[PDB]
Amino acid sequence: RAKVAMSHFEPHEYIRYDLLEKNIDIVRKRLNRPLTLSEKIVYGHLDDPANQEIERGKTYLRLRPDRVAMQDATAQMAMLQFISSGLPKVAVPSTIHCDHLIEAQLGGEKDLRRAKDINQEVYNFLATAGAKYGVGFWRPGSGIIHQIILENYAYPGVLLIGTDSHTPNGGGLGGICIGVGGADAVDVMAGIPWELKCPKVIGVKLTGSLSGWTSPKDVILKVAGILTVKGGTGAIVEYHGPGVDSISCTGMATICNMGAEIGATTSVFPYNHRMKKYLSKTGRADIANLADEFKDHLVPDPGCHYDQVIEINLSELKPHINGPFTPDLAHPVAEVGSVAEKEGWPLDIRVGLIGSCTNSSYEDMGRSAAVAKQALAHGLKCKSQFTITPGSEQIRATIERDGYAQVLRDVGGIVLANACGPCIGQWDRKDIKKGEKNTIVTSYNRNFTGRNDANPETHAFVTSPEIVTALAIAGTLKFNPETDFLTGKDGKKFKLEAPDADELPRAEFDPGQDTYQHPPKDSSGQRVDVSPTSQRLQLLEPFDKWDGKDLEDLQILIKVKGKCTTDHISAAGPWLKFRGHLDNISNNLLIGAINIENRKANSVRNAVTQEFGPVPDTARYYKQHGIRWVVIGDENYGEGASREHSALEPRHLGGRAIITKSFARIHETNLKKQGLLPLTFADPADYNKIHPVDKLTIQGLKDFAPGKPLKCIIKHPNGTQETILLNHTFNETQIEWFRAGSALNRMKELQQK
Ligand SMILES: [O]/O=C(/[O])[C]([O])[C]([C]C([O])=O)C([O])=O
Ligand code: SF4
Repeated sequence: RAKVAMSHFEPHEYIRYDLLEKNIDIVRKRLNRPLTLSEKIVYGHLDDPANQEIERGKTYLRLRPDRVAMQDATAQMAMLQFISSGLPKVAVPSTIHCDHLIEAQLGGEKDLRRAKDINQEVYNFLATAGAKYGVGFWRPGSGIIHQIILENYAYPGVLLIGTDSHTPNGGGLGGICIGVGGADAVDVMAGIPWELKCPKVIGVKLTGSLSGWTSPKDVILKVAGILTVKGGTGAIVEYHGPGVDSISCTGMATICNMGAEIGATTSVFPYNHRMKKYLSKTGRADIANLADEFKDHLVPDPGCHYDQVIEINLSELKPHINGPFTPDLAHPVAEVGSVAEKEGWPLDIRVGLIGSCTNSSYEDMGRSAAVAKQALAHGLKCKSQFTITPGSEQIRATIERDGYAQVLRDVGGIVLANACGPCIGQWDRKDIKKGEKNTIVTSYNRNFTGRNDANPETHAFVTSPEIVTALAIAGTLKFNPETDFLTGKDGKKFKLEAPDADELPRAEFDPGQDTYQHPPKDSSGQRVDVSPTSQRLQLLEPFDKWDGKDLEDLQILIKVKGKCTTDHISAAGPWLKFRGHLDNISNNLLIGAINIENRKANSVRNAVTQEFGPVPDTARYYKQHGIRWVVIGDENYGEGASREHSALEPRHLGGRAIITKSFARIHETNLKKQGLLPLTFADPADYNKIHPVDKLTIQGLKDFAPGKPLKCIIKHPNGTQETILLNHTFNETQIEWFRAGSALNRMKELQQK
């Protein structure tokens, strides 16, 4: 047995490739067919590979992830529920990353110092719960959860789960890294099997070589536009083909990260040479040597069947830019001027922002600085404001040492703390008025409803960092840098050459400042106290147990039109301050959803009083009056971000079922976790038969069984009614979370509590 440790922080926790192969060959003697790469890593982590029913898109796989990662906006509710198990130690290597609460205001040092004082109480809670239950803690300044994971924790054939929808970034180093809600991270930290609907697999055949201004980001901007935000739901994405090798490991992580935007369970690349080189450059040459020894198990089987296959010729791919309000509205940088024209999107760029976990790598900063260098060499600074987020303290230390940070500061860039920042709305934007229509281009992933600054009128376009830099220099979406000229301060016209930069540093990466804090899981001792009077942290009161009766005469709180993402159900930005307090954060419930009745966000009719008002207040008014209610939704309800708050908040305010045409995968699992009923119309045209006024009866809950639809009676005000059927994807363990009131309660009742 090789004794090669998972990371430099867990010397004693070894990679189990032996276990993986054992289970793969068990499964493969039962399936007798080629396995894809995500099927080898996923079925190789099955708790029972000899008896697990394995069928794509149909069965619930009982799995054993190798490790759990949390970030600080979703770690507070995950540790509060983990304290409730009363387990004294986590069962797997687990980390907390403090990246989500640092607000971009004046730039890195100022900002991080501001945030450590602003967020003391929360950072203290998370460090102390981390020391107490054996969770490694990365302090504010460490970096964005996914960078730190790529540099320290992802490896070939890992199964990692993270409480973030962009955990898929770790597929850049051949692991299966899946985003989940905090209650799923609590399963694995408490030792209980994690279940995952068995994934379908989309294969993206890559061909050719990326050239010029075209970078890895453009491969996923292209696949998102092709497949749409709904195209990857319930599937893992597998890249393969000759083109794979032309992409660096952090470029493969960029392509896997924004796979989240098509609803994919996760994305992965096969173990290869550029992965090997990235491991070695990060002090993990030993993991790369063991991976070489099991590479048989870390690449797809010849002839493996993909459910969908898409092909991309990398050498014909052009620079793209997606937006302004969906990540799947794709444009070549070439024609984006004209479309903004036709469609009335602002052509002047207010702010260009490079960073986020999607595009904050050393290679990313290197190509951004290569573009900035040329502009600087002609006496130019940025026309648009320009912000730069480094992905980790190591990348800030190294780009500082290798001079990228001074070039980018010299064209007028502000380099922010190594934190999410403007990406989740942790931004004190001061250059517009609220409501001012404007355009910002970013090298981020998502571009929902100005969610960068809380201005619904901000038009955000996602692109590659080097195109963000050429466009912040030019100030307008009319600039295509592959073909347009700029005028130096010397009155001479020049065109920007395509960037070229080092994938990795020549020397060692400079680690920067000390930000890791290992659990003294020696003595431990110190207790985590949360103030009975905190406005930011509150202990979770157990949700109520099911009374065993039907859901009769349900009031419709809202019938939502169109796109209802978790940023519509539970916004971030000024709400991240309450990610540890459920009653305070429940005050954003669905304030962004569009009411079909009047097509307004946060204006629903209260049915007792007949006044139109805040969706949060109406839900508390129905709860205080004993009126149980339902949300009716459209398609891909709950798209986007991972936050289990979008499911904790409707349960907390009296919610009972969310009936939709379809759900996003993580949100639907979060709804089952919190004792709500996610249900879908057996016929989606029945959405059209429910009017905001109807009362609805969900009958047959005494007979709730796997694969059997429920009856819904739509009670119309004129006394007519009509019965429809509702399908559900509950298996018997999720039906027991329902009966008990939540999965947490089901655990406490199994724990003879
Ligand atoms: O990745 O982005 C976002 O949105 C965030 O990060 C989320 C969670 C929270 O909110 O925190 C997810 O998950 O995704
Ligand atoms: S997508 Fe943005 S808010 Fe989510 S982790 Fe990446 S940088 Fe942070």
